[PDB]
Amino acid sequence: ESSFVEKMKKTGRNIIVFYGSQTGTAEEFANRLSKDAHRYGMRGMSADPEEYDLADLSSLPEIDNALVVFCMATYGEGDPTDNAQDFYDWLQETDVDLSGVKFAVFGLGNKTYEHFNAMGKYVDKRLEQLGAQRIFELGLGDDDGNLEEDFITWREQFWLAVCEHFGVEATSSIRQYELVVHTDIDAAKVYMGEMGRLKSYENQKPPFDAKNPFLAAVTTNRKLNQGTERHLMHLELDISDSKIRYESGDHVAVYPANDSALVNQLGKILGADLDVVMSLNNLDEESNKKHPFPCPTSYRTALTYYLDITNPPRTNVLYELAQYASEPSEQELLRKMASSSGEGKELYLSWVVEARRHILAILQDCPSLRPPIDHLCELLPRLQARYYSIASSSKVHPNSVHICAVVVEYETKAGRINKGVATNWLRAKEPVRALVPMFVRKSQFRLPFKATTPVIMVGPGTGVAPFIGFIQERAWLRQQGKEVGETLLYYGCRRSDEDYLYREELAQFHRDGALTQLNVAFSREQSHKVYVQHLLKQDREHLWKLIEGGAHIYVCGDARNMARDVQNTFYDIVAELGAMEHAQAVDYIKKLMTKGRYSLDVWS
Ligand SMILES: Cc1cc2nc3c(=O)[nH]c(=O)nc-3n(C[C@H](O)[C@H](O)[C@H](O)COP(=O)(O)OP(=O)(O)OC[C@H]3O[C@@H](n4cnc5c(N)ncnc54)[C@H](O)[C@@H]3O)c2cc1C
Ligand SMILES: Cc1cc2nc3c(=O)[nH]c(=O)nc-3n(C[C@H](O)[C@H](O)[C@H](O)COP(=O)(O)O)c2cc1C
Ligand SMILES: [Ca+2]
Repeated sequence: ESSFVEKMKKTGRNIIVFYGSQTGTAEEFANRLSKDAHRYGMRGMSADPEEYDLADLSSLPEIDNALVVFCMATYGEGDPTDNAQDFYDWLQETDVDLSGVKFAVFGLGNKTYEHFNAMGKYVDKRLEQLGAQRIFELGLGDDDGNLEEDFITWREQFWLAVCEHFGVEATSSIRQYELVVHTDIDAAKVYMGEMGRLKSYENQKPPFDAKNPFLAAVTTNRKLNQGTERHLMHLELDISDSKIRYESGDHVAVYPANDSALVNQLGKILGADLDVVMSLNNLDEESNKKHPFPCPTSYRTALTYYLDITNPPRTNVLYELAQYASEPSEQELLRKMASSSGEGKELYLSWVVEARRHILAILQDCPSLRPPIDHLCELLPRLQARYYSIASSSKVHPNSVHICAVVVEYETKAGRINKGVATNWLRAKEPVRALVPMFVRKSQFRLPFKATTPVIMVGPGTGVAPFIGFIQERAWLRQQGKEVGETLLYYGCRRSDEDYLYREELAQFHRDGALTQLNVAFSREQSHKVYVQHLLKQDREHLWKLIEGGAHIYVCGDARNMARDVQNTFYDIVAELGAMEHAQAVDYIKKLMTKGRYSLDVWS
């Protein structure tokens, strides 16, 4: 059915929760809200807007007590997720009267970005402009703090508002899927970790994307730093014959595999035979989501390629697990963590989040907790792809995508050693054949259209990644006999003799004349910190001349602190030498952003 309204009528639902999601968080929130409906005598369904036509919103009044909720994540430059693009485009062009429509919006965002929760804000603003009635205030989830707590707090107030407005009242853990063990299946009919189509990893056919990743051979995987302290690496993935295209500035996404050792420990503590092949089937026969991940598959495969077993669990997982803890003290600890406040919340933020306890850690520190592996597989979120800023230029390496990454490994307050999923998996890839499932995601981060336009690149640490590609390209341009403007790199590391990435490559680019200036800040070679913004300030005169002349600024790397400090430094450069007020310099820099002359590729 094309009309979600007709689907709702046919399936007896009065609440529909649409999700704008890229890495599954919004989808999970939408599913959790949909399931909540039953507690109020209502019935809901979650839905991917891309599968429908939101113009059908005007028909919602045909369903009694109809309510629509939107859980929307914001991405690149305050834009909608890919699956919410058509909806976004519709909202911009429509002027339909939505009188009679009742809605609520929960936005997923992160305050370290320039356009915080821009999508949620827009949807909430537009629906009101069109005439719809807001049932509860816009939720502003912030992943820079604790998105989960923002969500359960909003969710609680939301349902209270629903009860008050619709005159309904609140009324044991309900499985969404049922287990079927495939004891006699053909080995060839079993998923072994591929995404989407069965055997798609073995039988590789284009086009390659998120649902059909291209298995690229690792031609190179080399250590970039010295100490055994940290591990920074440079990988080169062969994309020959994939027809995949990219440009410096784009991101490469990879689908990792969890640590075999961690999976084995989970299997043992759960007393489950991980080699058992099974299928989890949706009890709702009318849902397009037939299984929680590719099935049939073994528990080992699911825990290795399909499920997230490392991220500290969200509160609904802990609440559902509580029923399987036989020790009273333990069961109470788990149940309490779903509280939106009080000791339950403090314990969740401290025992789970701050201590970075993953599922095995939780099962180990609550030994009486012994959940059935199949239910656990239904509760855990899907293992997501990780993004890396491509460190190569397609003008120089059209058949290879390079990655510059730092391995994640640290000790927790709970006395454990946590290892980042994608980085440790990538580190273990032996150069030619080791294959990496990947795809390219286009970005707006790009070199200037005119080669003569100067570029100011700021990227300390792994933030230097896209700029290695930028420099390669600018060098290539000069070799093509083209006039290229100044190319400046502001880089930084802790110590020149420990973590100075691409030291020799950058030095050669500078000797060649391709890299006009190589400005490096060594943060730990003095008592006080020396950062890239310190170097930018010292170079204020030249930078202002370039900015005034039309130069493009690029900032890549840490979003929580570096990006903000650097932006503040540029505000000062403009205010001081542009002879304008600080507030005018702020407007100036933000305007450069709208013109594509101040670009960001930051992350946490
Ligand atoms: C658009 C974009 C581009 C990116 N480009 C790059 C790039 O070019 N290079 C690169 O290296 N990375 C890049 N990243 C980060 C990259 O996608 C991964 O998040 C990173 O490699 C870690 O993944 P992982 O699977 O190894 O770690 P995960 O298993 O996902 O674990 C990461 C989490 O571990 C925790 N953590 C890490 N250190 C500590 C500590 N000391 N204490 C407590 N908790 C800690 C944090 O909660 C962190 O979020 C990018 C991210 C985005 C969104
Ligand atoms: C490439 C990228 C860009 C993002 N851009 C923004 C942004 O502009 N504004 C914002 O508030 N949050 C931004 N975020 C944060 C997400 O909106 C937040 O992590 C959300 O929880 C993701 O939901 P999802 O898992 O459903 O896709 C960005 C995240 C990524 C990975
Ligand atoms: Ca200099």
